[PDB]
Amino acid sequence: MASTTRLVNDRKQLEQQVKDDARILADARGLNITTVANDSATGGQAIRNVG
Amino acid sequence: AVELEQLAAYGLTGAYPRTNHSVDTIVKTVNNISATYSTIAQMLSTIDLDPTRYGTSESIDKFKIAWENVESVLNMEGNDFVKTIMYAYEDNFPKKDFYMM
Amino acid sequence: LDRAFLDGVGFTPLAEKQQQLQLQLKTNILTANLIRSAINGMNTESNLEV
Amino acid sequence: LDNVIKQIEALSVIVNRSEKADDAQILGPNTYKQLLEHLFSPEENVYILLPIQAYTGGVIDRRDASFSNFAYSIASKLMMELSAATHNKIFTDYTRIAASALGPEISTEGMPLFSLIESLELTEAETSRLPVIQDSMVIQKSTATVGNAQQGISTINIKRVPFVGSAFQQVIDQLLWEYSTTSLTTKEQRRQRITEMVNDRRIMIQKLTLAEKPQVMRHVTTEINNDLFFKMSPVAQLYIYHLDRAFLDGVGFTPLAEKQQQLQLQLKTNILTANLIRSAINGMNTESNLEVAIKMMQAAQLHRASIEIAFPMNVSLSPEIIVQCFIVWMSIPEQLLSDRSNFIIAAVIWAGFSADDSYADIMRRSARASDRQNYDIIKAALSSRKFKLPRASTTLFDENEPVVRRYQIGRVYAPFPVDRYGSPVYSNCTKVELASDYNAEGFTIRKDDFRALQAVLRIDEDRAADMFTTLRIMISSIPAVWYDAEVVHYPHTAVELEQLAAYGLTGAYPRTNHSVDTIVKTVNNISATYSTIAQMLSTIDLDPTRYGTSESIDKFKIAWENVESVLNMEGNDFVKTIMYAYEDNFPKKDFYMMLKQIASDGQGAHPIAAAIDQLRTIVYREPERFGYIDSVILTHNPDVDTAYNRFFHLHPIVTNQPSNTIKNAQLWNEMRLEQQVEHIKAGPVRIIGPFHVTYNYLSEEEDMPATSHIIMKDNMILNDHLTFNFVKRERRNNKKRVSSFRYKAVEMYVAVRISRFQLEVLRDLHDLVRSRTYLDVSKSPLATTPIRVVEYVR
Repeated sequence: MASTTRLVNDRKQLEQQVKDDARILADARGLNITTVANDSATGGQAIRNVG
Repeated sequence: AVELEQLAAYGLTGAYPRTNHSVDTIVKTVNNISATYSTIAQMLSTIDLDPTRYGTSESIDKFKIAWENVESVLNMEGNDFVKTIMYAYEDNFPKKDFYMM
Repeated sequence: LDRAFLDGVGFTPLAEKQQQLQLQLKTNILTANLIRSAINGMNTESNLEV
Repeated sequence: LDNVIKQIEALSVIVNRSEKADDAQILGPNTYKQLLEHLFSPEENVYILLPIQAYTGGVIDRRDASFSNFAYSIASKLMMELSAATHNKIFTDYTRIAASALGPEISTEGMPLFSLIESLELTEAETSRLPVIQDSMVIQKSTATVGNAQQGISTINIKRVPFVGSAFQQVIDQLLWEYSTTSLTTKEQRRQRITEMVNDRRIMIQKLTLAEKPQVMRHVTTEINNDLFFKMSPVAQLYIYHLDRAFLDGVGFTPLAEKQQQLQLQLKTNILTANLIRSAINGMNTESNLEVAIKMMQAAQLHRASIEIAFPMNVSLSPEIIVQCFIVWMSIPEQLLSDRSNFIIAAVIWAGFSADDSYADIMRRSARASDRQNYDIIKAALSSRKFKLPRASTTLFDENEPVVRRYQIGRVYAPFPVDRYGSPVYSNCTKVELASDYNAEGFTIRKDDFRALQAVLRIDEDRAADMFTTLRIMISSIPAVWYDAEVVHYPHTAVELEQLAAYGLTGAYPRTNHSVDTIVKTVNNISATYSTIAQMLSTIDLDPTRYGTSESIDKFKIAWENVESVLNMEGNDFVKTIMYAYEDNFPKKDFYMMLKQIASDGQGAHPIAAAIDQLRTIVYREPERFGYIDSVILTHNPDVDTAYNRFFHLHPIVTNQPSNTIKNAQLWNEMRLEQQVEHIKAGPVRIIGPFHVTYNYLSEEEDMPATSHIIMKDNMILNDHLTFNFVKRERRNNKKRVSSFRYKAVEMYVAVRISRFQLEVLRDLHDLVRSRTYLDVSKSPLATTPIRVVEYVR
């Protein structure tokens, strides 16, 4: 039980803090949405009633 | 809808949706889409398009022309997410309810 | 919106899964095992849509 | 692709056969290192011990959140450097003079006392006091106790030599001595412990001479007892299987053609007529005897990894199946077969002899949950007065081998029905006779055929000499606490019917050519590689609160990196390969939890953690020795405190009370020009952030133009080092006064100054002597040639 027995937990906390503080100052640039189309058709075989 | 083979292949190999953008980018994109929709809607209220002047098929075309003109005059050409969405899936709606929308 | 924001997919190639199955499921060849054949007859071409 | 680890294990054992003589347990001579102090004297009976930077590492914390992190970094890096100079060394050597008909032995360890004459400018009245100091430096002996309760309590002799220097050096050497003499013991205690651990009297440890009894040695922090081996149970089965596999490279099977000839001779049927027994063993192959032998031995050791047979048949039968089941029943002992397999073969046997029963009904009526009672009932029926069928069995073995090891051993079953004599031992009776014949949807077997088959499965009795050495050399190298482990990789306990039947009919046994010391030398390696990781976890990761069990998976990447790094160096290839080969059945999370539990039960962290904790307060106490200072002060028209004028002519020390302090640096560095001017106009200002400064002590002869305290380029920006200047007041020139001209000429309008500065003054030369400890090799010498057993005497 000494200050050396906390290095891993301290590194975990520091990693989380640096991730948060890097995300805070990151510039946001909204990307234009493209590639929207109706191309999700469904195949299959017809029933073709007999008579 | 999905095939049994496709779902089985997706589940066999550990698969999961993957992204590359931050939360801020997504929020800004959604806000831009909302702002464009709201501006178009507020601009379209000045001109008048009653339902009794044309047929149910021609009024839709007049609305398309008005929308394109309004987008051209004021906004900068982007992609107009809502316009593309309504154009690409207009065949799955009977004309009366498309006009209602 | 989901299609626009979900760019790619992450998945282990079927080559590794076949090796893992061969290691875990140790069965002699020419013994009429069908799980190996069924796994072999698969592919991961369509993973984005799913 | 499972064969890539086969050669890995082979190479691990091959490199294990290499000597690799590590120089552990053996110590070496060492001397205390010398620091610098550069002392001087301004006037009579006052001597100044100026502090000089010792170690110049450590980088400031940019986050500025904490101050203790800077000190921790300094201490950790300094002691990482220091611990590399006393890796396996004890301080014993010192510079004596003599002890011959003059005064007793006296010591000259610090800077020579003669050299102080030209450094301190001593007068005649005090130089006469120097010889008495030299002649009063006697050496005092004493005793100190070493060893813990688990080890032996011993006593070693020590010395307390005087030397000249600063108190800081004394504290440094005290810390070094405390750190360097942990886990010490004498040979006479280690020999006693070793003899107590080896109970057998065949082993004879080399007797100690009189001179080697008080010699000093180093022992490990904590011994490897059975407790450590007990906690490795969840993954022990993999180690047992791979230890058997890597050491059993042969098998003593008689060729199949010979048994075929024997059976044909024993048969009571005409050659040209057809009997299915002789036509069923003809299509048998013995290429895979080795794998079945390994599995047989593993089933013999662990009582829960019982062998399970896989039956190609589903409901119907086959001519080969009946004879193979009979061979298994008559030749493979029942204790090494699982309950399911026993019940299946018992049902196959019982179907033919039953009056009305078949196979499909007997399976369909029964359930796999309680097959043990069914197996017992079938055995009782088959051991009656109407039918008798000998069931192969085996007994335990207590015998072992003499060898040095630190763990107990236990009894195991034997993978063959031999009872140390040629005659096998069965469970019910050694006679074969039947009331009627055997029929089951056809496939008639005559009564005499079973009796004939009984006489062909015997062991030749000639190979019994080699059949037991592998076996006794198998009850002498496996820890007894692993015999209750579970099974993690199921396929290690599975084998098809034909292979098992061929193994039983062929009468094969495991064999090996390796010795006994090789296996214990590998078990010790596994234990050591577990203990290293346990100690590292205990000295790094052990922390109760703050992300314990309830932590996100995100942190696991950080947690696992250290374990992987420790597993990545040489000498740990066995455990690393076993881990990375079977990750699917044993995920890394359970391994990490098991290691944490092992380290948390009980384990000495390391000698270095407490040492670093002890050095951190030292770093706190004396800043100047480590070349750092906090709370610099900027002001114009400074005012000197006139208390340090007694030692220096000009000094950067002031006593101004601060007003309107700045939070930290890099802020004043960029505020605005003519905006910070008001800050210094209202009064002196202070910069909290600690800096990296070096003091320059100059005689009153030259100057060092630093002039870089403040750089004027559109802003009053501070520097990054802030070198200061001191001018020493010596006896040569201490009545004249300096005009203070050459102290602001090389300066700017705004002056950078220091608030606090610590130095130690001494009134008499008798206070220049301190103490250090040593070993006194004369009475407790450093050891050599550690304890060994006796063999090759010539």
